[PDB]
Amino acid sequence: EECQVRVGDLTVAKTRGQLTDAAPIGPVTVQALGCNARQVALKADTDNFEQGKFFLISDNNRDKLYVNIRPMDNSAWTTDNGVFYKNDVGSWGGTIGIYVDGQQTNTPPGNYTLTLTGGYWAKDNKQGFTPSGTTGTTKLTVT
Amino acid sequence: KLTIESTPFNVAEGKEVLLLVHNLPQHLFGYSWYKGERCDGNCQIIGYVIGTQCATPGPAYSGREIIYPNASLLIQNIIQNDTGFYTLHVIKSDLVNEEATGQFRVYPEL
Ligand SMILES: *SCC1=CC(C)(C)N(O)C1(C)C
Ligand SMILES: *SCC1=CC(C)(C)N(O)C1(C)C
Ligand SMILES: *SCC1=CC(C)(C)N(O)C1(C)C
Repeated sequence: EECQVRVGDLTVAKTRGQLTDAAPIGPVTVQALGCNARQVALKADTDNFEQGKFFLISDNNRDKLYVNIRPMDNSAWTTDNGVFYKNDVGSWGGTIGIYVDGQQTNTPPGNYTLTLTGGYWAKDNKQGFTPSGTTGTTKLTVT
Repeated sequence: KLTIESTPFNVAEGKEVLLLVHNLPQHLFGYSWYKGERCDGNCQIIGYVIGTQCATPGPAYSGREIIYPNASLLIQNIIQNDTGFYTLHVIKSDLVNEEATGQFRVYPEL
């Protein structure tokens, strides 16, 4: 038994310009098993997470964009440029969405893969995160 | 519009109540029942993904909540604290997660 967060994969066709400040581009129904006294947190895979920051990358690995995973107005989560987590204790069951940090102005997109893994978080700032559960690979495709 | 009805409306302590859902939309991704009058996240009762029948309990899940593919929720062993409003969130693969709220009352017997 551990804090297992089920993050689902999602591929959607959208532009970087549709991301106007806070635009929930796809509602992911995520539920966390356990964590009665632990904080639930979302962390991106090491291929999408560097220096304690999460971002999406293109095929040419030149265009790097940072995206914050926030709740679809379901609860209050602590925003971090690397690991997103809620201060409120207890399990969680709602919908999360990918929000862009600052309007991108629809910079020429293509294919971006961002692997987000759910799990729990320990204390704060120290980056004591552990991905337990399911990992959700979100694919950003322009069409 | 999505309509939630409670049958019976006047439930007795020690019985079950069936929250029937009427006018269910299409493109169902998953049903989510919450305890309140809005779509929260910390006060979720239960989530049910029809596609894979993947049901996940929430913080407000007592274990008396029985969810059906028609989004209806049957709660057994109804207590006095059950008296109130319940809200359903219809997660659809089209962003429109149509929300609806229903309510029922509980009374003691003998
Ligand atoms: S919605 C308030 C609430 C929170 C939690 C501690 C999960 N609960 O059992 C209730 C439903 C009272
Ligand atoms: S139960 C959730 C689930 C299982 C599996 C068949 C692997 N899936 O694709 C989803 C994520 C729907
Ligand atoms: S319950 C309110 C709500 C939230 C969100 C998921 C953004 N929605 O589409 C609605 C308006 C149903």
